[PDB]
Amino acid sequence: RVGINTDRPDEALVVHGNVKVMGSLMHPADLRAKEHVQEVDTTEQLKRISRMRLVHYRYKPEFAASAGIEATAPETGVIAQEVKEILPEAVKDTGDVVFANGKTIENFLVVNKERIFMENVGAVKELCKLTDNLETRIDELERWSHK
Amino acid sequence: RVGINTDRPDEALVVHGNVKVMGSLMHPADLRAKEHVQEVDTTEQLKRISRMRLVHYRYKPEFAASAGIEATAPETGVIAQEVKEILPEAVKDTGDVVFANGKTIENFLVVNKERIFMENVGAVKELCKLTDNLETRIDELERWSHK
Amino acid sequence: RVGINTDRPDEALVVHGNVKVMGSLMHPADLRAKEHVQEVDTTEQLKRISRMRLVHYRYKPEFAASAGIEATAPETGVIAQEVKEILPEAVKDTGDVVFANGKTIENFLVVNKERIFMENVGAVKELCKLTDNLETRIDELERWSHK
Repeated sequence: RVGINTDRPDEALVVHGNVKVMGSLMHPADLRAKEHVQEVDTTEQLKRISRMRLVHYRYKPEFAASAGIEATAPETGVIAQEVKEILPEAVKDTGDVVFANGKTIENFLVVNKERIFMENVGAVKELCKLTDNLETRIDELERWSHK
Repeated sequence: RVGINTDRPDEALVVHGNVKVMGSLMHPADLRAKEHVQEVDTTEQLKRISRMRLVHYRYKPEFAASAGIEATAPETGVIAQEVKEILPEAVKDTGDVVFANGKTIENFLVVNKERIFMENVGAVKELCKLTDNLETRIDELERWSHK
Repeated sequence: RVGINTDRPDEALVVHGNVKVMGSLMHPADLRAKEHVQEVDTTEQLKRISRMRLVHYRYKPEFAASAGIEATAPETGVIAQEVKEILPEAVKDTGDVVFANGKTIENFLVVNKERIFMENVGAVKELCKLTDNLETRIDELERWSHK
């Protein structure tokens, strides 16, 4: 609908380049606009995080040219095809994407990174419960070792 | 000030829809624009993370219509009213919000998710110190068990 | 190239203020646009996270005025000069920045916070492996204590 450095904007705003924000990024999290509010399983959140594969990579020059970014800057993230098998809520199909040389990539996948970070919050909550359980099992051994 | 798919933009940029970014999101973190720099308490950061409640939810169709998003896509996040009692720095009141049916929601709350993720970084730093303390208490038991 | 509340936009989009997004932020993580895909060392990711320094701070009024943000709102983040020594992939030099009083700050540093959060994901994966190793060493002590 509104594209910066680009034509064919599927989403409300598409930025072919970097975004520099002085303030913060806000999202509507008010309860009064929600429904089907169910509790998450933090144990399942830690499992999906531990299966995820983080990679160092760089963008192909043919893609970086048509996307307004640099191919020489190192990147660190995830593979959308691998995350889709683990957390498909964080992956979307955005149709075709044409590179700078004319190569058309059909069914190009994008990733909602904030969804992964939210999953990481629940993973920390699970780690907090596991370490607290380990400290209890450690405390029984220490009290048993001084008797 | 500048709104996409929307009127009444309270903030510098309001996007009623999704944002697709090819590059990265940058923030001004230079020291020379900061003051009142105080150390954080990672122990307090882990406590606020462990109290937070992650929920699976979906947006009401009346809200999703007036916000340029879909009601059928599953979501995972936080309740702004619940985070405000835990981390009020991450919650802001944005005034009134009118749904697609005319229902006016006064004192609508938004959430800065990056503030929660930053809090999660300090929670990991606290978990790193707790597990290192547990390994020391484990190491004393193992060396005591071989004597 | 496109600036909101600002002149001199170095990047594709610069927002002097806050950004309110109804939907999600998406990034191109498709494998077919990647190269030099190497595995990350989660042990190195936990080390860089544990060295990082989180601070509470507020923006100087002279900077907040020229950036479209408030100086009275509390902030929590990182020092770009300190992160650059730890994770230089997350820091960029954006040239000169002039405050509201005329003070020119040369070599102003910005931070990609999502790069830090991605690093935090690998830190959780390392904590998951350490706690699992501690539970094994605890389990040997418990089975040895009942013989």
